[PDB]
Amino acid sequence: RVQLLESGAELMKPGASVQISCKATGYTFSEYWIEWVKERPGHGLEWIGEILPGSGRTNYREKFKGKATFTADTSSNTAYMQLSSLTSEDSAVYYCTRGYSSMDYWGQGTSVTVSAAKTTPPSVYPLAPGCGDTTGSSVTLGCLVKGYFPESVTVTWNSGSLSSSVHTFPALLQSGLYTMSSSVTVPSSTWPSQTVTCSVAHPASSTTVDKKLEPSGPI
Amino acid sequence: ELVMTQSPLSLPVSLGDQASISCRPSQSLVHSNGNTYLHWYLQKPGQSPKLLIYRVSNRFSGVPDRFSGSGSGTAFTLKISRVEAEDLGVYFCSQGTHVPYTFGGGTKLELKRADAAPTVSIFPPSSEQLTSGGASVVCFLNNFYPKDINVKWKIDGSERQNGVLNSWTDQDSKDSTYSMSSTLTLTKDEYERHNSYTCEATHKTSTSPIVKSFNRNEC
Ligand SMILES: C[C@@H](NC(NCC(O)O)Nc1ccc(CN)cc1)c1ccccc1
Repeated sequence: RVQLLESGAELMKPGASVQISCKATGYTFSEYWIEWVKERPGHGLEWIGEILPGSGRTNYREKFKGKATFTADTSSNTAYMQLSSLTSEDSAVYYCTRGYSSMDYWGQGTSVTVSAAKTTPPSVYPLAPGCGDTTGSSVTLGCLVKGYFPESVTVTWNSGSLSSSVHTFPALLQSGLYTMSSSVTVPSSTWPSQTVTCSVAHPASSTTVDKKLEPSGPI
Repeated sequence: ELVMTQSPLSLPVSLGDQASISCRPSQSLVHSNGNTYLHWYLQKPGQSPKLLIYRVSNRFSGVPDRFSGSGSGTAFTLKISRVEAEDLGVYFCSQGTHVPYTFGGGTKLELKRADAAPTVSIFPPSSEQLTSGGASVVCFLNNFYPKDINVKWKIDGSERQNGVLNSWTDQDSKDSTYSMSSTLTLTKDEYERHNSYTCEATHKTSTSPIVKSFNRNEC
């Protein structure tokens, strides 16, 4: 079975170089191109280039020349892509793929995150109605999970409230820091009469923050 | 270079429905060798792309028979005679004829359900947050359909574009619905200079926005 095994997630300072590996098994490595492809939310699939192991024939997408370097070791069956001068634009999932006439097998992708940031546990902010409103029959609550790094975090509501009433909003990277939120909807017959709590695990900082949801003002 | 224009960007279907995706490359894809390197991939969420159809019409090994491709010149079609659950995801055409190899923008094949308007919830900055000099205004727009939604923030009736971070969930497994949060982030001082905070959702289900609003001085 053709497998392409890429190296693990990278957290890179801007300006650094990263070298992604791609371990090709299941076939004759110097018979096929390895393609490198970039996928970055809202940027579909962008080819970076290809290398033919053993021959060192490469093609590079023009604007990746000077930025991406491909290398291939026919002895280890590993292809590598170096990207130098990392900036926030290079934050993406990178793929190697086997190429010949199509890109018939892909790596699992390598995620590269570019960021200055120190490991930051999120600030966790309750989102509850206030402002002198009356609740309808159902109330939407949430937690805004802001300014953490790196990915990811887990929001859990009273342990088992993904019953399912929960929306977890994918985190968005903004200036090297992450913000996500999570909503939950409960009958107001249950809230604030009873306890609703968001529990925010940030494994990468060995951090967990429980926040009880309470009215932010008169209701 | 070779622009691959795929329409539609979104294909809602009921399972069992036929599905047709168009790919219009910006030039012919006939190579000097006489082959046409027009291919189709699917990437599912959480997964890497996979080859489905290579050289216009050939189905890559293991690819379901309900998948076929046709076309020539600048018009190519992927067809799924009957859409099955496993077929849901983002389909990409791709031309491997000219360097650099390019991909269409994607077509998201998803479940069609009855149009549903968003339950809009707006929250002012938490006191926890304001205490730190930040002020995030959050609008959850939950359980709406189709995916397309536009959210406008107004601060004292004037539209605010900057500071706004929008995050969609992916299609709900249970109700085929989408949700999105829109977070308006200000300094406490910007925030504290104004009263009226409005989240406006424009969507198909409405000929005029769902408007959700608070006044800082009532909150
Ligand atoms: C064998 C393959 N050649 C090749 N590079 C050759 C070079 O540029 O030096 N790689 C290649 C071409 C297309 C794809 C596709 N989606 C993947 C790899 C190819 C050659 C001629 C026509 C079509 C494909």
